Amino acid sequence: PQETLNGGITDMLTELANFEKNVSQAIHKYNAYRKAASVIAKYPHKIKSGAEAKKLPGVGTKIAEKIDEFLATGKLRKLEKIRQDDTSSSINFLTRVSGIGPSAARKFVDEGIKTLEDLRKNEDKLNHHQRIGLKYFGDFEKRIPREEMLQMQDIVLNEVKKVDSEYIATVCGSFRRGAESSGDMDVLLTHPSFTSESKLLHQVVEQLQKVHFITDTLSKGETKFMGVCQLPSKNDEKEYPHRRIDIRLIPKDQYYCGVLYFTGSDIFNKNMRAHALEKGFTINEYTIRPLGVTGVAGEPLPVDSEKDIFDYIQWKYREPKDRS
DNA sequence: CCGACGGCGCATCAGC
DNA sequence: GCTGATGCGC
DNA sequence: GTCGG
Ligand SMILES: *CC[C@H](OP(*)(=O)O)[C@H](O)COP(=O)(O)O
Ligand code: NA
Ligand code: NA
Repeated sequence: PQETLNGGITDMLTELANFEKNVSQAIHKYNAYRKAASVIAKYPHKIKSGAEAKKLPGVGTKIAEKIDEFLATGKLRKLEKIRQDDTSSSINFLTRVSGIGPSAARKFVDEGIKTLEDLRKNEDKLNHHQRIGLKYFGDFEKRIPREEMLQMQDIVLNEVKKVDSEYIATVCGSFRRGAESSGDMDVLLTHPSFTSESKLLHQVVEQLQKVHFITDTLSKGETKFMGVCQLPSKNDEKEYPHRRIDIRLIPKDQYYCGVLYFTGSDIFNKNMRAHALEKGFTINEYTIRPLGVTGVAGEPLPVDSEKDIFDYIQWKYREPKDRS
C-alpha cells in the first residue's frame, strides 16, 4: 500500500518507537509501537479514526487516541515536545552508531559528547565495536542491493570451500527470502566435525581477511563472528560501501533448523511453530522434537535438510522466497 | 490486575 | 584471577 | 503499549 495512505500515522508510531527504545529504555513499548506501525502499513484503507485503527491487532486505546490527535491536528504534542529536547535528540542520534545503545548514548550525552565529531575527539572513551561503528557510520546505514549480495555470496561460499571442501555455508536473512535489498549478510556455516556432542570459525575468518573481503572485526568468538566486508572494485573505479557480515558456526545436527530460523520471516517462523504444535512437534532454533501425550518434548529428530522439517509436520515445502 | 513480550553469543564491567 | 550481570545487535 | 490468563 502507498505510504501516502497512512504514512503520517506510521511515521509518528516509528518516531515514538525510537524514542521509547533509545531515550526511555523501554524495549517493550518500542516493540508495541513497531508492531502497530507494521499492521497499519499493511492496512489497505486511509484510516479516518482511532476507532477504525483500534480494530487492528497491536493497536489499543493509547495508539487510537494518538491517531485521533494526529488526524485532527497534523501533529502529536508529545513528539513536538520531544523534538524540542536537544538531550533526547542527541541520545537518539548517538544510537545510530553500531555499538552505542541507549545506555552508552545517555552516558556520552551526560559527559558532553553529543555529535560524531565529539565521538572522534574522544576515541579513548569508545570500545572497539563503537570505534568501527563510528568509522563506517554512513556505509552501515546503506542498504545492500541484491546484485551486490549475489557477488558477496559468490566470494563467501567459494572462499569457505578453499579452507575445507567439507564446509557448508548458506546466506540467510532477507536475501534468502529473495529481497531486492539487504541490511547485512548473515552466513550460517557448519562442518561435519562440529556436532552438538563434540579453529573452525577462526580459519574461515582468516581466509576471508587474506583475500581482503573482511576488513574489520566487531566481535569474534568460537561460534559467532560479526564484522565488516567490502566487494573488490577494479583499479581507478568507485569503491563499494563497507557492509556488515555476521558468520554463525552451527552444529551440523542443528544446521537446517538454524537455516530455517535465520531465513524467517518472523511471521512465517511463528506460523510454522504453531502449525508444528497442533501436529505434535515443537520447533526451535536448534531442533524439532516430538511432544508426548502430556506435552513432554522427546529427543531431537534427525534433520538432513530444511525440507526434512516440513515433512515431519506434514506441511508442503514453502520455497525460501515464499516466506514473506 | 499483572506478567509476557526471543534470547543467544561476545565484550566489558562489577564484585569477589 | 574467576564468576555472573549488563549492554549490545540481530 | 497491547495482549491475554
Ligand atoms: C502515549 C500515551 C502513553 O502510552 P504508554 O503507557 O507509553 C501514556 O498513556 C501516557 O504517556 P505520556 O505521553 O508520557 O503522558
Ligand atoms: Na486492536
Ligand atoms: Na546503536
